[PDB]
Amino acid sequence: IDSSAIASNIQHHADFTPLFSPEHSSPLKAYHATAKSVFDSLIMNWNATYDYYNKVNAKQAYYLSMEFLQGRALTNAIGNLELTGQYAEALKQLGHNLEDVASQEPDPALGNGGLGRLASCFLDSLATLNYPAWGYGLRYRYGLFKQIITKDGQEEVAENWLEMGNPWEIVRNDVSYPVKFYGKVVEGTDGRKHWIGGENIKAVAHDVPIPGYKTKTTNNLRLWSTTVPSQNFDLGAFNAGDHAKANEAHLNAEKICHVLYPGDESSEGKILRLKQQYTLCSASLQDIISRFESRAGDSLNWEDFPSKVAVQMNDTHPTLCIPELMRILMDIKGLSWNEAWSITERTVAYTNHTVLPEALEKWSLDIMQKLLPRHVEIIETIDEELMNNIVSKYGTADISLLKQKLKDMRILDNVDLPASVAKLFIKELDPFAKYDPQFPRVVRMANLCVVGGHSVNGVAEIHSEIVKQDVFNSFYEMWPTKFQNKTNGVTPRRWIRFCNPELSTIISKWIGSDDWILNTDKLAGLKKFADDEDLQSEWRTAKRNNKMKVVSLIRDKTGYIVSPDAMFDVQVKRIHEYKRQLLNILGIVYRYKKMKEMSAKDRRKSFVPRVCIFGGKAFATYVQAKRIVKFITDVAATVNYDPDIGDLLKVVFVPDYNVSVAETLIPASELSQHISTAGMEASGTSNMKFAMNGCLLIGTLDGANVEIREEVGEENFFLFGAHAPEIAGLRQERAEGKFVPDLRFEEVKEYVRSGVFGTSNYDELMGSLEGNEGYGRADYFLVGKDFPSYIECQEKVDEAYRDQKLWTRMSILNTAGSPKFSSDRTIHEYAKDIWDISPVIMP
Amino acid sequence: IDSSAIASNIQHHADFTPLFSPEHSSPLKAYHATAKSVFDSLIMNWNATYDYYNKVNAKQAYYLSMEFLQGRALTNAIGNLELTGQYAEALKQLGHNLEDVASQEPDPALGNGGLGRLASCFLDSLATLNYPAWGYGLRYRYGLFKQIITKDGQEEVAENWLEMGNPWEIVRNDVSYPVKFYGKVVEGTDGRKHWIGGENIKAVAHDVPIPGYKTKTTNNLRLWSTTVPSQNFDLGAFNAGDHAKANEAHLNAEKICHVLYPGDESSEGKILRLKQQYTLCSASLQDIISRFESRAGDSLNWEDFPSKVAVQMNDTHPTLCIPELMRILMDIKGLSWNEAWSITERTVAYTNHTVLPEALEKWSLDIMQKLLPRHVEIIETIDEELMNNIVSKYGTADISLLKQKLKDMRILDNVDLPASVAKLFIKELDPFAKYDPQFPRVVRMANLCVVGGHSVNGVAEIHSEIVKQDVFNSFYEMWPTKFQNKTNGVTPRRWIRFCNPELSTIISKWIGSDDWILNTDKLAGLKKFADDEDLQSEWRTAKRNNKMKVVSLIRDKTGYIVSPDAMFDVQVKRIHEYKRQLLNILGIVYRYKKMKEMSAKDRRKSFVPRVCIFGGKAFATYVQAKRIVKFITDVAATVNYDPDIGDLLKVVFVPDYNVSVAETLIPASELSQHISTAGMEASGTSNMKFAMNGCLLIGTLDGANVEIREEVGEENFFLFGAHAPEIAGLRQERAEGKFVPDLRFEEVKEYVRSGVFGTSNYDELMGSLEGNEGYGRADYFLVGKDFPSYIECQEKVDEAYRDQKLWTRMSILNTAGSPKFSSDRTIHEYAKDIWDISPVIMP
Ligand SMILES: C[C@H]1O[C@H](O[C@H]2[C@H](O)[C@@H](O)[C@@H](O[C@H]3[C@H](O)[C@@H](O)[C@@H](O)O[C@@H]3CO)O[C@@H]2CO)[C@H](O)[C@@H](O)[C@@H]1N[C@H]1C=C(CO)[C@@H](O)[C@H](O)[C@H]1O
Ligand SMILES: C[C@H]1O[C@H](O[C@H]2[C@H](O)[C@@H](O)[C@@H](O[C@H]3[C@H](O)[C@@H](O)[C@@H](O)O[C@@H]3CO)O[C@@H]2CO)[C@H](O)[C@@H](O)[C@@H]1N[C@H]1C=C(CO)[C@@H](O)[C@H](O)[C@H]1O
Ligand SMILES: *Cc1c(COP(=O)(O)O)cnc(C)c1O
Ligand SMILES: *Cc1c(COP(=O)(O)O)cnc(C)c1O
Ligand SMILES: OC[C@H]1O[C@H](O)[C@H](O)[C@@H](O)[C@@H]1O
Ligand SMILES: OC[C@H]1O[C@H](O)[C@H](O)[C@@H](O)[C@@H]1O
Repeated sequence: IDSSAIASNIQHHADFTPLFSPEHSSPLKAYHATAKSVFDSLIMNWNATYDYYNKVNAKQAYYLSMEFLQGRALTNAIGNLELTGQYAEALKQLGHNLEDVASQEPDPALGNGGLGRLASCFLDSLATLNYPAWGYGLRYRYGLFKQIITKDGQEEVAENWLEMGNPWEIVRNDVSYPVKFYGKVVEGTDGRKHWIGGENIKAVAHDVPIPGYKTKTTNNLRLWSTTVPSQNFDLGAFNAGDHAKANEAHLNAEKICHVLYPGDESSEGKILRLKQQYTLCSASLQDIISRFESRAGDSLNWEDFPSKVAVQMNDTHPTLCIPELMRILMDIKGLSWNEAWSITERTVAYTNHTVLPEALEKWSLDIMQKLLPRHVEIIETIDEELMNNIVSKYGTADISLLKQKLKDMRILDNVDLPASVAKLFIKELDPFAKYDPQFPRVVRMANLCVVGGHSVNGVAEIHSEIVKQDVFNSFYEMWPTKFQNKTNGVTPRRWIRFCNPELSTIISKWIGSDDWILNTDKLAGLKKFADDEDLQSEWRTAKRNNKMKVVSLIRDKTGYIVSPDAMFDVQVKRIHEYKRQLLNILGIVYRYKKMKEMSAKDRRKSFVPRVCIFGGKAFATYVQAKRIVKFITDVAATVNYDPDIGDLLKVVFVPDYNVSVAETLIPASELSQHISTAGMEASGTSNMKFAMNGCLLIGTLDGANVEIREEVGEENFFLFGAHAPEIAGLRQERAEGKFVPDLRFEEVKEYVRSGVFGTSNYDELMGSLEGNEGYGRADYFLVGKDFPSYIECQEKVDEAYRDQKLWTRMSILNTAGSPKFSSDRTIHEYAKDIWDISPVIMP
Repeated sequence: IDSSAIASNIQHHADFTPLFSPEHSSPLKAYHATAKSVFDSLIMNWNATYDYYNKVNAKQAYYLSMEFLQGRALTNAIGNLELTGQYAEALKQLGHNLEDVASQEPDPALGNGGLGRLASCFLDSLATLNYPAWGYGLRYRYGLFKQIITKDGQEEVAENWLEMGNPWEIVRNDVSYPVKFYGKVVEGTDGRKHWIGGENIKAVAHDVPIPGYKTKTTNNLRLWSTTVPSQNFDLGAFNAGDHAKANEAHLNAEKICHVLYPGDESSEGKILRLKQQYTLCSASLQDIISRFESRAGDSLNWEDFPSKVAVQMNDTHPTLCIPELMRILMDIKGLSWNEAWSITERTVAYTNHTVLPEALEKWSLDIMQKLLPRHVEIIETIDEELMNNIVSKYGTADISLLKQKLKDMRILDNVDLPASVAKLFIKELDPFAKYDPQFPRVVRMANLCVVGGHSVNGVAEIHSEIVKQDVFNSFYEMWPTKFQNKTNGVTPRRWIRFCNPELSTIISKWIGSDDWILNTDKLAGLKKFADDEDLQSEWRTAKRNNKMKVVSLIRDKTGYIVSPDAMFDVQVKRIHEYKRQLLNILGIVYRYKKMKEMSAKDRRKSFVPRVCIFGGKAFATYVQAKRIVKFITDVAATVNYDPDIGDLLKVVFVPDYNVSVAETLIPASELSQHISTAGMEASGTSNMKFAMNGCLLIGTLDGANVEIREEVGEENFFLFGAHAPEIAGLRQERAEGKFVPDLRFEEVKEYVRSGVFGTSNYDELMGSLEGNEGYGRADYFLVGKDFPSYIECQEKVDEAYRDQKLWTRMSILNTAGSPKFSSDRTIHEYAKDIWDISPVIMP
């Protein structure tokens, strides 16, 4: 397969699967054609993988998530096929430039943050390692939002990634499943339950092939798009004039796939958010059930189901899988409860990504009882069993103990106990065993996940322990063997090899192969070359060359002009008080103030030149987070155009941060910040990406930083701030008026309140770092406390950067210490210790 | 190009431009693949035709219509490419059957009745004869409606023809034009008018290639699909919960293409109906303007516009082209009024399809003034000129004369006259020259078409004369050279060659070539063979063989079982009191009654066995038309299951009549009915289709029947009923109580009122044939008057059918007399006498 033939197939797709006029000439047009030419390879390989999986009928794993941050497919598809050189030349022939063409591809708006990017990285590694595994998701039209930066801060625009269609998917019109909303349950002649009536939609399959690296294995991401058949369009309504009414039925179905994480401060938003989940679970399980059946054929035994199927619920969003699977087995296939439940408990597993026990999904029983009444019946039964198992394992004898065990583990909170358990609380019945209308009737989804899965895991050593000790303690006591750890990882193909080709050449030279891309353990061979002068020279050149593409990005996106000969200091993550963008910007503001009260000779002596880059999206409704992006932009306007500063310091907020932005930013980064309040982050995947590219980390002892620090070495990581255990106490200390801040912290607050950063003044923002008690005040995320520790830790970063021998030594040790954080070994662990699947290699 | 290669390309499209799972196996799946394989040929040819038209820059013709009844594309594409034999074999290889595959294609819901089917036939003939010509239309999603027959009569279901996408179109993403609604006009610095504000949508192009027969020429049907850019989606509205509000902007744009002829008894339906038209006109003219400019390049002279462009407004729906063209020339290109108007008058032309002067499109000025204010300004100016030209040509001297000329020709009725004309009516001003609020302010679109076009034509000799004498008399007096005739035609490739292959073989044998398909004049060589016994034998066999496919259709669609050894008597057209389905069914009911009051020996002696087939759609809101389909179905239920009748008589209502149904029905038809009240039909295209297939016509002296009768011979056409001139008098005779019906007509009415046809009784329906005066009563369409003439004319049809020598003799003379009714010569006439275009043959 040479470049001359690819050039023909690109031309062919431009003209014979066309989207534009023939005489029209666009980089974009070249993209859709090039996309389709690569896609031909994925189809061949996808069909081969599909067909051979059916033959072998091995256990298949299924990863359900509400997010898939897929990113641009072109550069990684071509890379994994190893046609990256020849496609480039094929495009020269046609008067195009691969890099330039690739940058016309829009980012699929199928995800948002870590949850989704993990999932996507997991799909790459599953394919690359020949594991039989699909992802199931939903096909979002507008996604979360396209972020634009005005002079008012952030604004939100709905995404346009499907406007011309997605070349990377295949519609499967034969694959349509019915999904039902509302309705009621009745008991038919045959003793069996039947869910009738309500509202009915159809989920249709849109497949996105996932090609593996140096393998024919091409796995799949099956994406549901909701609709209703044209016949549900009401002509009477339309011809009468009421055009919205005529379209109402279609809107109801279609809106399930409109927006990611739709705002739920309205009963109609909660119902939609809930329909999104049930749709994903139901459609996906119906499809999985169908595959099991067609493969098993005549010799069909449902006891084989969990040895042929593994479902993985990513976070609590897919919880409904549990009762839904029970629904189909009993109501549709005619299994008994115990036979169905045994299969369910062994099929399903749960991964938790939160460290806080009050960030776990809860739903009003009333809302759920209305929308999915059959599922509540089933949940009710599950909760009754759960409680009879707690009864067996503890009490009658000690009741107040039993009382505590039952609160912790119940799925339905503030509900009348079943007559069985209720007995044990008579005096008549204790207040505890009755519904109290003063509070809502709530369904706790995390608890239902733990009850329903055979395995529960966290995403970092520290976090998986918090999960056992704080979050699900009484459950761990009951079922200790459930609980596991699976530290996250990221694919080295997207996050080193293809986003950082310059570094990748350097790596393969000195290690003596490019095999590290696949077997990333062989990066450790770099430890010994850390001090070698020549390596250091190539390594600094590369970093510098990668920074020049960011100069183009900043120039292009913001308008600001920045020099690549500064430290590229990057904080890039969702805007939140707890992630503490505010801590970083206030630290920059401190250095700015010092520069201004210092002679132009001394400014150079005291501070290394920096380009401090922020990025990320603020939840639209989050007032304070949006004020924070506003504030940062204002600092940039003031700092960047100040004659006294020049190129000594620039502050930039890159808009619309996404996979494509990260791909340019990350390889160019020298310092990255991961400074969340200690014990608030569960893992963090960007941490791992940065280190792989030789970027140094400044951060707290929190999440993935803790293990990253172990692997790369404590000497090569800038640590600061309060540790997780110290936190609760520092806050209680604050509440009783005992916290007195550093004078330098009050200095900055007053210097911000001075009005130096525009007409905004921000007395309100600084007000969130003051007082001793109250929502949104009282410095809950310890910005003032960690401040002195932090700015002093930044002085150590300056002083290390002064010795580019030391800096680059540490840079190389970070790449050399990254092997542990490859999603490849994360997948192995999942495959071996949870799903119990094996790889399937086609001959 | 042999069948072995086509079989590969079909397989290729199934697997490499897929719509289904790979293991899935469907006739439907085979269709989408086969469609795409043929399409490869159309693309090649379309691009060649497109490119060569640009080189030659000849005058191009443009046919605007709100309807295109395209029909299934597969059988006609393959036919026109002459790959019809090899595609059939290519499909045998893959385990499929072309006929069976073809029948999986859905009918595009892009039209409805004659207006649209004419347009489509016109596009075939334009391509076949190498004329440079496009069609411009709109891309309807749900169309008019899918008709289903229940036991309640007709019901309407929205169509599903786009549910899996149209394989026969190409989206042209670079071709998008902005269209504006509401807004206001202001005069900018540069003396020029500027239309600002309002609502803005975009029309995107979806091209449908039109391949010609035995030519590479592939012309185009450009179809506009309305939308707005994703950014107009309101996330704030969506996240707040108001999901319809968030989607409102998209609904407004998208609904313009939802339904054909949306119900307009509501101000919101009228506004939509009006937006549909403006969108079609604006988008299309902007595109035409763009093509003229790019071709002309540097040497650009707008005086050349009408020698390089011809627009044809089909009916009054595209009238807005006139002021829209004026808008762009003056406001956008900077032409003066006279320079713009001269170009407009010579570019545009109008075809009229109505015989009634009160069936001509009128719009409220207020509604138009709100939606398109700039166009009303322009119309106002046009009407003022028009009136100053009437002033020149008539009056001041005779004023009451002038008064009459001004009523007849005004575009804006019930509006204050311009100060110029108003002068002439002082006493102060005459009531006539003032707005009278007692009546609406109306814009008469037909008059604006006549003022704005260089040519005005009817669609039949008789009708084109009515147009000159009754409808536009004062205009004919003023501009006699405007007025023309262009008798309709239908393509012989779709309506003989491809729908009736059995007859087509017979034709080519005896004429000694298949060249008649193209040069249809050579059907006249059949006159001499009309009596030859052998021809007659093959000819009757064919007709009989074609009737057996209708037996399958009836069995399949209705459930009824019918014998092909009866007379296939077909009335197939839109359900309307004026088309008089009621006259036909009451005539059948008369024969049924006679059969029942007659011995089983005599039933055979008196009547020939028949299968009487009805078809067509009733306007949903038309109460009486819907009662008529109901009544017919009830007669069928009673007649078809009556032991006394057996196979002597069957009545069938075939549901969902469309192009595909006509293609099976027409070639099987022996008698077809065209019995509209005399002088109510302008032409009729199905008339011409039937005769071409050797079907005999029973009809009134009305529309296309008059010329069909001339061509095939009066001896070979069953004529009955009152002539057009007699009508007005018969109605006035009715109003003054002088009409006394035939006793046999009162007999049937009472026999229907008897309750013999179910629990419905229909006293209401028969009530519409009674009284002397009043809306919906008084037998306005002369059913009772023409009845005796009609049933006696059916006795003559029976007696002719008895002698199958005579019947088949006349059948052959009908085919032999059809040459005049080929759309080919219709097109030549349009090309030569109106558009002034020439054919363009690529070397
Ligand atoms: C989810 C939420 O977490 C954080 O909220 C915490 C408050 O900051 C604390 O003050 C504390 O609340 C305590 C009361 O102040 C105290 O008087 C007593 O009644 O106990 C309360 C215990 O809750 O604890 C809160 C939660 O643990 C954080 O401040 C806040 O930003 C977080 N919510 C944001 C997230 C979203 C969604 O992305 C937005 O919708 C919210 O508006 C944001 O505020
Ligand atoms: C368009 C309409 O045409 C026909 O209507 C005619 C009436 O049948 C006549 O009675 C006559 O109306 C006259 C009054 O009865 C008389 O008292 C005097 O005031 O003069 C009147 C003059 O109009 O003339 C009418 C029009 O020339 C026909 O009966 C009717 O079916 C036709 N409309 C149908 C079409 C559609 C759209 O497809 C439906 O919306 C209507 O409901 C149908 O009725
Ligand atoms: C990797 C990645 C993230 C996750 O970063 P965290 O440190 O987990 O916040 C978010 N967004 C994008 C675009 C990414 O590539
Ligand atoms: C030709 C045709 C018509 C037009 O028939 P009229 O005699 O003009 O009513 C209507 N519908 C279909 C499907 C046709 O093919
Ligand atoms: O922000 C911390 C992130 O850590 C990891 O990426 C988790 O997988 C994700 O759920 C979480 O959001
Ligand atoms: O029904 C009579 C028909 O005659 C012809 O087909 C005309 O083109 C069409 O406008 C009209 O509807």
